[PDB]
Amino acid sequence: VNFGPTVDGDFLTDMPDILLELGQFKKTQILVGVNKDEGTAFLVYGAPGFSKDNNSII
Amino acid sequence: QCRFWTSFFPKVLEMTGNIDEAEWEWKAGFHRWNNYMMDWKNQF
Amino acid sequence: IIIATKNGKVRGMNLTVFGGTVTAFLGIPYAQPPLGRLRFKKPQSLTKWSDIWNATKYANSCCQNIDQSFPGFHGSEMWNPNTDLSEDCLYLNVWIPAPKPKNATVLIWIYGGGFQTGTSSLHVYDGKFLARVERVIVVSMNYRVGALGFLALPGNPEAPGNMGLFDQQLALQWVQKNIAAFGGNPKSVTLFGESAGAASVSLHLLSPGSHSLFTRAILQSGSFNAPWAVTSLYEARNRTLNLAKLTGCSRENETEIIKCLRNKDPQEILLNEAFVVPYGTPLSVNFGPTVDGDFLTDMPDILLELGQFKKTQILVGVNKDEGTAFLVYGAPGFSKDNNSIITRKEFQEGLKIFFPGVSEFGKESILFHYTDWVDDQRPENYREALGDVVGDYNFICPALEFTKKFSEWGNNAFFYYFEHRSSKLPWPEWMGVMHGYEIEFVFGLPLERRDNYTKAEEILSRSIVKRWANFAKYGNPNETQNNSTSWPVFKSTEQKYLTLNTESTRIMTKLRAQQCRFWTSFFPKVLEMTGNIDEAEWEWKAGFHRWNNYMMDWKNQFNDYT
Amino acid sequence: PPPPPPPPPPPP
Ligand SMILES: *[C@@H]1O[C@H](CO)[C@@H](O)[C@H](O)[C@H]1NC(C)=O
Ligand SMILES: *[C@@H]1O[C@H](CO)[C@@H](O)[C@H](O)[C@H]1NC(C)=O
Repeated sequence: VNFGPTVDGDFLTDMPDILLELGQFKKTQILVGVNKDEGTAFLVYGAPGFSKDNNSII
Repeated sequence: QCRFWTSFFPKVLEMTGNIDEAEWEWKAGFHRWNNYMMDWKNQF
Repeated sequence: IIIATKNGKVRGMNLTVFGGTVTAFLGIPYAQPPLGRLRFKKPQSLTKWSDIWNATKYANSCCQNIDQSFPGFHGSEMWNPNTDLSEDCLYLNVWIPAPKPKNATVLIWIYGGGFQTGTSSLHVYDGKFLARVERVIVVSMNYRVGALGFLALPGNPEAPGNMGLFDQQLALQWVQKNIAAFGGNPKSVTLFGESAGAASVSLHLLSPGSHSLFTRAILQSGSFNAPWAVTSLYEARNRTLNLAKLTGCSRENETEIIKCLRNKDPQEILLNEAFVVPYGTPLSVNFGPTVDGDFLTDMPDILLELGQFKKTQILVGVNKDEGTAFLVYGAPGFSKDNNSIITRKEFQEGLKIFFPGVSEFGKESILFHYTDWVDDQRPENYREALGDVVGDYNFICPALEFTKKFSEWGNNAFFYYFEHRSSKLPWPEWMGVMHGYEIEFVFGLPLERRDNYTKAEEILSRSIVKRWANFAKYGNPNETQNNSTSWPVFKSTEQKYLTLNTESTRIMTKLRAQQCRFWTSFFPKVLEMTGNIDEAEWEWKAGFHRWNNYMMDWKNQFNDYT
Repeated sequence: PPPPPPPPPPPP
């Protein structure tokens, strides 16, 4: 992330893990989840040996 | 794996490379701290 | 009952065991007494004895320090020697079944004691039981331990190092020379020993002088590739020079050093042995095996890698709780009259005790690696972990890697895991199946109904003795054909081993493979860290995280105090 | 109470 989120002092008054540690957030229910292979897409964007037209044995 | 990433790996990053980002973080901590005079001057 | 040997006739005595008779010859001399000028030298061949020697009592034990940490406690005192100490100690004992066998397989016992202590005259090494039950001949010898066994200035024949090992080898030669007169078969010879006995036998697989005097080998909890087993050549020499300094023998050349050291009392050496190493462990071997150029012509791992050793069958195994014995000998908080619940900080201090020279990241990583709890908070976690740490680091995986590498050259290896806790153990429950407390089972004590063992322990001891005897005779540790669990070979692929307990023996694979994997394939790379940093940013982070959480503590109730 | 104070850093 070349240009991304930061501690601006207004929206974010400190590094977020600290805020998390301190319980300073909206107290409500959340639903969170992930897929098994989130990362595979990125190997063909820089890792040597990988190709979407290969079996990519490295 | 997550036990590794949350409880071992950060301490592995704790050695390689040491530069003024720690002093950046102390600047952040001084900015974290200097507000507490008004919290010292709550009633006093 | 008198047997004529090359050196002369020897008289023995009959003992009544299980309604039968064993003929015992205790304290047969096998070398010239290493006194005066023979002190620190290699062993000299025994010339001849005078008339018939009555070998009807145990000999003097060899000079050693005594465990006195628990006066009157049978658990510790049963391994201390029970006869007088002396430098004239190169003697052996032989137990033969009666009537005399014609071509029996011989078992040779090598005591342990971390190369600093031990003696062949312990009750737990009485070989009358094995002789009675499996009609084989058992021989054991006393060999020099400590500096007297292993003071090293290599190249100098007055004290070349590894003298105790060369004593063992000469004793093997004596067995080759004499066993026929006892009814023995010199072409069916099996060596066995534990913790240092196994290290020694394993070294005889590597030593060219040992290359033709035995057939097979049983290794209980030990091998030369353990970090404490063998000292580097220049660490050994340095230690020798330091002992010389401590005793007032620092001299110009080596022979003046030895001249004054040959005049010192054994007690002076014993009281000075503990200061040659700046930071020792409970398993520290001040004077032990090294690359002497004669016994070891190179570093053992290199010799092992090249397949230059005796190609034969081996039997290897360990006890479930090998590590428990050492925590009560130095770590704070542990006690045989305590339940020894320790904290994380006590654990970390124990880690610093057993691993003095290891970097901070090494300690953090052993700690991390050993705290992946099945269940928490579970109070006994840290205690077992530390015991589990020492054993894993010191014993099972090097023994397994040795087996693996030995089996890669094509020979049959068989591994056991002894899992039964003795009903007569005087130590508390938390110490489990302790180091060294399988030997009494190895020697067959639960077969004796007068000994307060359980029936199940008799059954177990019968089964291990049967499989052992079969391994000795045939190279295969089977028990019976039909209704008996077969003991498969240990192969580097499947890595099958046999569990040993009274409930049921079964075949499992890759015992604690992930932990031992850590110690063989990650841990070596951790001493390569070598990065001494300014430590100020490190200590800054140390204060900084406590700054963070002590800062957290404020607004927990600052919001409330309103 | 008013809380513990911060510690400053040692820089090199
Ligand atoms: C994968 O692709 C690389 C180059 O994109 C190629 O060198 C390699 O041989 C390929 N592997 C295969 C086809 O298995
Ligand atoms: C363990 O033993 C020490 C003495 O060595 C004693 O002070 C301590 O109370 C014991 N800890 C227990 C029983 O948890």
